[PDB]
Amino acid sequence: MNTLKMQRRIAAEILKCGENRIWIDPERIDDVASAITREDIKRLIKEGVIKKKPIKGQSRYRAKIRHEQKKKGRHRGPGSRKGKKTARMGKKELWIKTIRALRKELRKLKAQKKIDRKTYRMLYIRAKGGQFKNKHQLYLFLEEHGLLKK
Amino acid sequence: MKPMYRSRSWRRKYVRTPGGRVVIHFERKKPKIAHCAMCGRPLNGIPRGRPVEMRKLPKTKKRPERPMPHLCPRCMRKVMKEQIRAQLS
Amino acid sequence: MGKSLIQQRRGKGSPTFKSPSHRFRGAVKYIPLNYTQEKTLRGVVEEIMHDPGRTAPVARVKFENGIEKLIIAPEGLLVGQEIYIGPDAPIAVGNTLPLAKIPEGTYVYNIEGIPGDGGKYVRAGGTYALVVSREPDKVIVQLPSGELKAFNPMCRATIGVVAGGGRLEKPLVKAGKAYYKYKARNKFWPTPRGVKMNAVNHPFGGKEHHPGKPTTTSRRAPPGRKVGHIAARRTGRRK
Amino acid sequence: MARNKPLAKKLRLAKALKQNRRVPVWVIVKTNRRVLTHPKRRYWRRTKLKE
Amino acid sequence: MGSGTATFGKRNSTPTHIRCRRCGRVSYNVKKGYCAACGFGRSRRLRKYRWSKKWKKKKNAH
RNA sequence: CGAGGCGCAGGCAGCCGUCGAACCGGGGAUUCCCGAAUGGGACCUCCCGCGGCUUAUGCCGCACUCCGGGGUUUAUCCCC
RNA sequence: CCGAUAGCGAACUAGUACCGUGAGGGAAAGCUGAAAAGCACCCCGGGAGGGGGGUGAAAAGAGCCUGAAACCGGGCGGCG
RNA sequence: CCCGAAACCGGUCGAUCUAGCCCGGGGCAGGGUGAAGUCCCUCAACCGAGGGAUGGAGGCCCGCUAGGGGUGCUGAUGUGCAGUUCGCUCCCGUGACCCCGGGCUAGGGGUGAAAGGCCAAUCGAGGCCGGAGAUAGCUGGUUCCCGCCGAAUCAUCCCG
RNA sequence: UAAGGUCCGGUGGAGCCGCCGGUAUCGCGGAUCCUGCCGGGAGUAGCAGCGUAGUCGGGUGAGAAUCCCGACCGCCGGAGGGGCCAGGGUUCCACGGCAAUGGUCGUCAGCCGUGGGUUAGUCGGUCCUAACCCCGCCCGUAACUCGGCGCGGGGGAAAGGGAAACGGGUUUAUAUUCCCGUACCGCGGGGGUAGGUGCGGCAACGCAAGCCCGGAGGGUGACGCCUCGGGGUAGGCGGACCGGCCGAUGAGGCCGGCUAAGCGUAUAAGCCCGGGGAGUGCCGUAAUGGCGAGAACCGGGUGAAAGCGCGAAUGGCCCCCCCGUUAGGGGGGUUCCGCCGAUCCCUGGGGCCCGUGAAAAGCCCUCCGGGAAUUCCGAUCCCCCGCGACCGUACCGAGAACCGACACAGGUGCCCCUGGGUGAGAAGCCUAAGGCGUGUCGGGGGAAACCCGGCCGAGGGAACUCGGCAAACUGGCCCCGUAACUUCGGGAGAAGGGGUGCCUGCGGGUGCGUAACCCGCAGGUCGCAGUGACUAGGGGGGCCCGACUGUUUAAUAAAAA
RNA sequence: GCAUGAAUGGCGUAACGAGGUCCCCGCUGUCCCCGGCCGGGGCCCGGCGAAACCUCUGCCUGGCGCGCAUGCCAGGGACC
RNA sequence: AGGGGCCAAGGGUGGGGGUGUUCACCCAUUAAAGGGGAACGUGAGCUGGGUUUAGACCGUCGUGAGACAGGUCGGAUGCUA
Repeated sequence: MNTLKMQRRIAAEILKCGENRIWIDPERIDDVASAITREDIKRLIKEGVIKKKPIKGQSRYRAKIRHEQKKKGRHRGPGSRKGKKTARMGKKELWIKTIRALRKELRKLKAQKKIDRKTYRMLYIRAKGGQFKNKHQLYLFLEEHGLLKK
Repeated sequence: MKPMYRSRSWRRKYVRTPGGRVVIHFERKKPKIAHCAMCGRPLNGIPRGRPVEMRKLPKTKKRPERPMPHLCPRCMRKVMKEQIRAQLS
Repeated sequence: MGKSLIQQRRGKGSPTFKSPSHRFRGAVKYIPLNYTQEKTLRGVVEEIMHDPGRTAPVARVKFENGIEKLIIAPEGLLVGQEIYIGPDAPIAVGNTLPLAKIPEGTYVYNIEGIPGDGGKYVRAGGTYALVVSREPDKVIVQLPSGELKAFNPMCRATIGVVAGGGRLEKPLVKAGKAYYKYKARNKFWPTPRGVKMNAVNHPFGGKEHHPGKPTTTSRRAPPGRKVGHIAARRTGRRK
Repeated sequence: MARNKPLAKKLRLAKALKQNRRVPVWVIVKTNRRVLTHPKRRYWRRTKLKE
Repeated sequence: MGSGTATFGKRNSTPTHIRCRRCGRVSYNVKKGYCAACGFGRSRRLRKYRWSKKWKKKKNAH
């Protein structure tokens, strides 16, 4: 008899919510028992006898404070670190990063006229060959040379 | 769908219903580059499309105007030089 | 007594001992229905592929009567080389002509043994036959083994050498890489020894490492007992 | 899918299902105690089949 | 194979044997295309033998 | 044979039968699909090349392999 | 000749239930009474269970003719 | 008299288990090391020397990723949860790797990284049926009563 | 004597003796006999061991620890959740029950009884062909329901190849299928016009295709391995705005804010094209490297995903304020801005090789064109009329629907592998969506001995034992440093020593402008301990064997074999 | 060398191993010598409910005996 | 301090190192570190190293299969009274 097991599944599909979220009023068990249809469930939804729990969300406060602190250089001493050095930052990947600016830098300078077709070749080629630390170093080393400085 | 394994004809885009159901759809594989074949180069003015799609699409895509749309203009650049030498003698 | 042996299985044509024929590539044909005399025939190297089961590279050739067939590739071939077949083919590398028409003392491969059967001789990587002497009666050719066989002068052959030399110069490296090669070919492996095989499994050798009866076997010995050094004339490396 | 019955196999399955009834009470009266037990009763789980 | 029989037995799952077009017994092996009982697929004839099998059901039927 | 029946199977209900049932004999109608299964394959289903005919759906007849005889571009291909 | 632990695999729901991938393998299961009158009516009981009354006769009351032994309760005699 | 086993043989039936072979697919967190190959700087006439980068190989390492295996505990169980299991620990974990579906090979045959292992709770030659009520000098059993007489367990011969 | 005969009482309610002559599937205590029935064992063991789950009110009913509702307390987090293949076969769904079934009760259920449900032009089957198979024919065999070749045909993947569709709504049960909306395949008409069977642009090239039966040819269909980089966006999170909620103080947090397939219009790194013309030879990529068979460098063209609009004010979320036993409803307002970080998916290079990595159906083009053409023709352009032969769809898909006889701790494929916190992580723990409390027997004894899992042990530090077996210890990460030996590759993470937390304030890198992260530095300071948990190698040396990796007695031997 | 020896491979060997054996350092309930704790059983109750196996049974010691006895024989213990 | 003998089992008669070892060998202690029986006590108690399974190697033997109380690594320990 008195099902109600299906009526929950059915209510679940109409409400488009989880079974576990369904709230049936305790005073009105008899009224939900007499609910056979979805249309009945829908009536009972309007009358507020069948409801939905709210979906939670995990708080990110604790994340946020850490994230700001790690953005600021904190919580990252030698005592928080778990992976090996490259692990945090991929040695190929950083370099892949490193060289592109040294090249952008020279490229920017190629359009600006500051460096002749004649310096750039040595520099661009020097950048593939890893002389530069990078942005600050490239600027310094050419500045020493004289042609950048001009 | 009925294919589960991520087989070749299977491959997937995420699809949203607004229902917020979010269901997987199969996608048709992405186009391999038709060749000249007389010398291996991907052909300008030759489409890419899926081999089914070419049936219900247009023919303009499927060729360039010059003879032998299948081969590249430079390879044809050989072939006419030969054809005349052939009519001449 | 014991089961059929490792070799006896082979002969059945059962599938562990059946060559794949569906990953493997064409055979050589020269075709004699357009004959050698009254030639008509040149062709163009359409592509070059590796043939898995020959362990050598092979050529697809597009003939000018409209037939497509493979010819075993010579060294120093280009794609778009012209290969000719006939006697009125030029005398150069990759060109195919009868033995009589080929000079004496030139290197040659892909020699016929019955005229017009398409090549049944010298079709391996980097090895070559030498035409030592020629007489209108018979032309004697010196084989890869050092050994001289007399062939009809109206056999076909191709001038040059086979490609894919150095083949055994490079080693096979490991048991893995080797496993990989044998799948590409057909050759029952991993192959163990009879010596620690049980008395049922194999004619020689017992439970532990030592041979039963002598390894050296008759030339009238039975099937299934003809294992070891087969009809050995000598053995060893000493007086 | 489905799987993935063949049309006929469904006809056969349907038959076995039919065999898996319980007789009716009236036959039983007509018999006046009686053939009972219905002997075929096949349980989905309990038994197999044929296919 | 030997013991650990529970651990082993996930095949049978696949079927290779049915109600036969010809006889109706449980042996038309889908893979071979042969009925073990009747011999359909294999032979124009019904399987019957001196031992028998086929005969035994028939006599039993009489 | 002939005055009750409606298989095994005693129920409930209703029915049929002298223009003679049930039953027995002889003859005839219908006799799915698979099967030697014959057009082809199949896990008892499915597809298909002709020709007849009704306006169409519907419906009727056909094509595996011998022998016997034909037809003809004598395709050895098709028809009785 | 045997007579239902027997005789046919099978007195019946048998070549069934069931087993086995398959080839194949394969049981058990008979008895009311004169008539079903197959349990109305009445009392009780949650009660589809069960008890009293109701049949010529219910150790004839529903696998119901008879109704053993092992064995189980109670009671009688004896011992304890 | 009855029963009793390991066989042998003949015809059949299995590769939905499992072994290898083939087709066509799929799976495998993360991390390390760092080859060839390529580049540059400084120092040297050259010979080279020092430094750094880039690239990224492996029947490779670490790994309780999934997955595969199964070393020790001789632990737990041992009429089980289980006719081969459990936990910790342990090996492998881009591979001579694992896996799915199709398909091939059958009983003195196959198959075997070969242990006489495996070929469907059955393998130093599978199972089913028949021969078959095999035959055994060998074990077990062989059932009503009564009356009368009442043993030998030795000899010769014998693949005994 | 006896084997056995005979009489009485009770029971039973139709067949039965004696004598004489016959005959036998003719007499039972044993056969680890065979079959059938039954007791003790016992009211015992099991109903425990694996990551140990329930509990209070209340509803229902004869009966409630295990049925339902709420609250409260937990586990699970690639699975005890979601979608599915095989396989099962009505287990699905409703109503009525509990004799049986469910490792216990049962009012529940997968049981029993009775009814009902799987709807397809656009999903897949079906088609193709693979490895391979069969048939006829040829032939063999004494012969076949046997046998291999050669011909000819036919069959072979419900995860290969392949024509076309999604969203929303509805049902007790079904749905991409029924409905609504939007979209569209195939074939077959019709009506127009490009089309004197295409016009127009030097060119790199423009679309409103190219009359036509036929066969031919040619591309694409079409396939091994692994990096790296380029794009897509599912989507995780901060800020701001709009409501709902929770709420010491009225803050902070939680939550809803969505956009489909189909179209139209745009893709762009590869790849061609003009101009130009390689000066110590220049230039690029993350990288190898390109170039005088066309550089550097300028304009073009050209072929994946992607954006917008249509689709779509809708629809779907989310609230508000009124109608009420009830039914059926009504009117409202929000339905948003960025910037930022990611699996996969698609696209170039590149590295590899004693695996050099199936076909065809179909498209697209081209050659020829049997014929019909100027009263013409044709319909790739539009728009529009008609139609859809056949099978399948339920549910489960699992620590109760599979298989193992069992609802068996077993073990069988995929997909969700990118939820949040963590941290190298598809790891652990915790936690979200989602699921469950039927990995189905409860309660009691503070529960003693004993047994399993596990925790802790002074002093001593293997004295135990065949043996340090078991167990312990080390432990993440960073820095320092690193021997013997050596096939120079390695040994090596040797070894040993140091450090590691929080806070406060800085600097560097990448970028854009203060985002998203990451790497360092200094000061202040607490604890016994900063990998405080979880995660997490003990090390060193000699010798024997076998080179290694792998394999092995599937199930007492993993080894030296 | 009771009874080694060179492809029925000899010797030697870096690297490698869930391989055999030995030593050292740390460490440690393996041990001297065990305790306490914790959770699941044990144990009781309620409901549920099997198996192995079954001539019988209150002995112990000696003697005897198929020479390795509860049952014979002699003592002793002996309430269920 | 011994040697040798009598009475006497009440009590005591150990710990380690090698070996699978009962025995025995050794070390340092000790009063002394006695011997033998109980299914060569003790597996419905443990342990399972050794003996005598099925894997493997060496030596010897043997034509060979194959063998060894020769040497050697590995090789399960059931039950609810």
